[PDB]
Amino acid sequence: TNLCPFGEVFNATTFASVYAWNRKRISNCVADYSVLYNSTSFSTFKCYGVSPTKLNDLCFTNVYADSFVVRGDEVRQIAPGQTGRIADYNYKLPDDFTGCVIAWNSNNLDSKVGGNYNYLYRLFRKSNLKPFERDISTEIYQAGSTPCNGVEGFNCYFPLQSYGFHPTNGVGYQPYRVVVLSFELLNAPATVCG
Amino acid sequence: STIEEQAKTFLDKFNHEAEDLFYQSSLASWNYNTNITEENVQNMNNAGDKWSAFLKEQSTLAQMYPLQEIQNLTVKLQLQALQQNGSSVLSEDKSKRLNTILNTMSTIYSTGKVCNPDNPQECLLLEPGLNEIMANSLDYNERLWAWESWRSEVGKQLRPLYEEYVVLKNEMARANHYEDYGDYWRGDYEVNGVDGYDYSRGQLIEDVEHTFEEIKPLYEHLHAYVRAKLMNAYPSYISPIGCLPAHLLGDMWGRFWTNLYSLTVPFGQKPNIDVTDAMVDQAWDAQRIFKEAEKFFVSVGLPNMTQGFWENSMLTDPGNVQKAVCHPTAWDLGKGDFRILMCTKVTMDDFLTAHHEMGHIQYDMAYAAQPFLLRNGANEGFHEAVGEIMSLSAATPKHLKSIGLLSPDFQEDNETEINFLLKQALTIVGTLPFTYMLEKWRWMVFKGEIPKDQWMKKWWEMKREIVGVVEPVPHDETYCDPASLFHVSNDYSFIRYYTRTLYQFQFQEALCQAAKHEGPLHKCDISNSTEAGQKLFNMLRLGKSEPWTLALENVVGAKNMNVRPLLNYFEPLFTWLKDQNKNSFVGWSTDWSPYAD
Ligand SMILES: *[C@@H]1O[C@H](CO)[C@@H](O)[C@H](O)[C@H]1NC(C)=O
Ligand SMILES: *[C@@H]1O[C@H](CO)[C@@H](O)[C@H](O)[C@H]1NC(C)=O
Ligand SMILES: *[C@@H]1O[C@H](CO)[C@@H](O)[C@H](O)[C@H]1NC(C)=O
Ligand SMILES: *[C@@H]1O[C@H](CO)[C@@H](O)[C@H](O)[C@H]1NC(C)=O
Ligand SMILES: [Zn+2]
Repeated sequence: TNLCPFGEVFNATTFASVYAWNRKRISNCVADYSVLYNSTSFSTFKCYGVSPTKLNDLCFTNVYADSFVVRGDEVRQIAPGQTGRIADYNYKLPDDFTGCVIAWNSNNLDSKVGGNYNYLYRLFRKSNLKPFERDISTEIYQAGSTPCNGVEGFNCYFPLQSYGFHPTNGVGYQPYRVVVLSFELLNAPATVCG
Repeated sequence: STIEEQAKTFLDKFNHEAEDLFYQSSLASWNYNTNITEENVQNMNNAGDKWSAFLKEQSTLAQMYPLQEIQNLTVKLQLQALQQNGSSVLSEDKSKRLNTILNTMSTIYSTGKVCNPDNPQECLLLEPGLNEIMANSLDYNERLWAWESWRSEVGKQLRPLYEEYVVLKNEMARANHYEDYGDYWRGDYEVNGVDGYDYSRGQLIEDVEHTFEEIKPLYEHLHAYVRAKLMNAYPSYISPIGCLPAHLLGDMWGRFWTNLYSLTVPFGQKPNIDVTDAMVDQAWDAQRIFKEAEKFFVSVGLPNMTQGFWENSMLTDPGNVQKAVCHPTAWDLGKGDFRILMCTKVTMDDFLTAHHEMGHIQYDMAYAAQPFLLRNGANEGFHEAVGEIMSLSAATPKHLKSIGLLSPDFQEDNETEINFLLKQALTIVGTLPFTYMLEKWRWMVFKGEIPKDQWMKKWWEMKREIVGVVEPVPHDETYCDPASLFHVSNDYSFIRYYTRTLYQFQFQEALCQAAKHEGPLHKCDISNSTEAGQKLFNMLRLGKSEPWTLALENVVGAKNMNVRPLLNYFEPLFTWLKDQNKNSFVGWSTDWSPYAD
C-alpha cells in the first residue's frame, strides 16, 4: 500500500533518447493520476479508450511508462495510426493503444546555449518497427546496392542524427519531453489500485 | 533500390544536417549583428565557413545522382537546387581569379571617394555625402559635378575588372550548359517538366517586353509631367521635348524618383498625411507599433507572432554602450526562430517598415513546413511583393482612421489622393523603365550582342530610348557607368524588382477583389477580410515547391505576369496627367543633349 514511483520517471534530471527510450515497470503500489491531470503544466494529453478521470477508479496488472525527448512538431506522431520518422523508425505505437502520452515543453531544462545534442533519433532504417519495439543497433544503413562494410561513403552513413536544441528555438523545435503510459490486461491479479 | 529512393534518402539526410548547420550560422551572424565586436566577426566567419564547406561537400555528393531518371517533381527540384556547382565548374586558378575580381570590385565600390581639387583633403564617401548631395541639393553644377566625379572615379577603375568578370562568368555559365550568365540568372523563372505551367528563359524576355510596352503610356505621361515641373524649377537646363538629365533624378543613378516630390508636388498647400504626431501624443513606442502591425496581420486571419519573436528580436536601439547594425531586416534563422532587427523610431515611415518586415516574417512562417531547400519565395520577386502589399494596405487614410492615428474629421478629397498617388508613382512607376533598361543591357552584354567597343554607347542609347534619361556629359568607352550601381558591381540580378513591382499590384488587386472593396484601388484595404487573407496564405504556404506560375494563379487566376492591376491602381493619376498635359508635350526625342550648344 505504497505510492507508485511516478516522481522518478517524471522528475528525472535526464531523459532517454527517442531511439533508445527507457521503459519503466511500475507495479505493487498505489497510483493517483488526479494530480497528474490537474498539474496543468502539460501541453498535450490526448487519448481514445479511457477518460483521464475514469482511469483512476480502474486498475490493471502492469503499467509501462516510456520517456523520451522529441521536437515540437514531432509530438503528434506519438499516437496510434500515425506515420513519420518517429512513428516508423523510432517509436511505433499500435492502433489498440489503451493509454495516452503526456507532453510538456522543456526548452529551459533540455536546451542550453549552443545546442543540447545529447538526444538522438534514428533517421533511416530498412523497415518500420513493430509496436513497442526498440532498435539500438548502429550499423551503417545501406541506401544503394554496393556493400561498404560499415564506413562513411556513397549511400552509406550513420543512421542516427542528434537533436539540436537551443534555448531560442521555435515552439515546433523545442525539446518536448513525452511520457507514454501504456496499459494492458492479462490473467494476472490486479496489483495497483486504491 | 532505384535512384529515386537513394535520392530521397540523400535529401532527407541533407535536410537534417543543413538545417542545424544553417541555424548555427544564422545564430552566430545574429549575435554579431546585435553585438558587433571582432570576436563576433571571427565566430560568424567560422560558422559561415563551416556552413559553406558542408554545402560544397553535399553538392559534390549530389552531383553523382543522374537527374534524367528522377520522376518526383519535388525531389527533382531539390536535387537541382543542390547540384548547382557554380564556381567549382572552372579550374582552380580561374576560380581564384574570379573571386579576386569580385572582391576587388566590391572593395572599389564600397571604399570609393571622390572630390574636387578645391581641397583634396576633406570630402565624404558615397553613402553619407554623395547620396545627400544627390537627394537634397538643387544646384545644377553641384549635382553634375558629383555625378561625373563618381562616374570617373568608379567606372574608370571597374571597366577592365568588369570586362574580365563578364568573360569569366560567361565561361562559367557555358561550362554549366547555359548560353550565358544572363541565362543562368533567368533560370530562376524557368519551369520545366510541368505541362501548362512551364516557362522557358526567353518567355521571360517576351513577358517583360510586353508588360513594358503596356506600361509605356503611363510612364510617358508621368515623365512629361515631371519634365514640366523640373523645367519650372530649372528654367535654363531642361528642354520642352528633350529627355531628363540623369543627375537631376533625386539620387546618384536615378533608380527612384522619390526625392522629386518636393519639386513635383501637385498641391503644395495641402499637407500630406503624417500620423507621427498622433503616435507621439498617444504614447506610442516600438512595442506599440509592432503590436498594431500584428493586430492588422491577424485581422486578415494570419497567425500572430510567436513568443520567441517578442523575446528575441531587437525592436529598439540597444543604447550606446554596444553598437549594432540595425538596418531593418526580417530574420529567418530556421528551426522556427523568426526575428526582426530594426531600430524602430516613432514615425510613420518606421510604422510602415514594421508592416513590411512583418509581412516578410509572415511569408517566412508560411512555408516553414517545406523541406530545407524549398524554403523560399516562388521566385526572387515574391518576398518583396508580399512585403510591399501590406505596407500599401497600411498606408491608406482609412486604416489610419480605424486605428485612431487619424481623426474622424479628416476630409479625404481628390487633392490629398492625387498627392499620395503621385508620391507612390514617383516611388514605383519611376523605377520600372530604369530596371528594364539595366537588365536588358546586362542580358545583351552577356549574350555577346554588344561588343566591348560599344558598351557605353548602347547603354546610353537604350537609356534615351527606354527610360527617357539623357546623360549630362559625353561618355566614351573608358567609362563603366553601369558598374557604378551597387547591384551591378556586386554581381546581383536586377529583374527581381520589376517582377516585384508587377506581382505586388497583381496581389493587391486580387485581394481587393476578394475583399469586395468598392471604389478606386489606391483607397483599398485588406484589413478585416479573412477571405483575402486566406487567398494570400494559399500562395504563401507554397514556398518554391510548385511552379511560380501556379502560385501566381492561386491568387490572381493568371499563369503569367499581368500589368492591368498597376494601371487600375494608377488610373486616377493617369486621368489627372491626361488632363494636365493637354497644354504640353508628352514624349521625348533622342537628338537633344544637355551638352549640345
Ligand atoms: C515533480 O516535481 C514537481 C515540483 O516539486 C511536483 O509539483 C510534481 O508533482 C512532481 N511530479 C510528480 C509526478 O509527482
Ligand atoms: C557583447 O560582446 C562582448 C565581447 O564579445 C561581451 O563582453 C559582452 O558581454 C556582449 N554583450 C552582452 C550583452 O552579452
Ligand atoms: C514526392 O515525394 C513525396 C514524399 O512524401 C510524396 O508525398 C509525393 O507524393 C511525391 N510525388 C510524386 C509525384 O510522386
Ligand atoms: C475591424 O472590425 C472591428 C469590429 O467591427 C473594428 O473594431 C475595427 O476597427 C475594424 N478594423 C478595421 C481596420 O477595419
Ligand atoms: Zn523587405
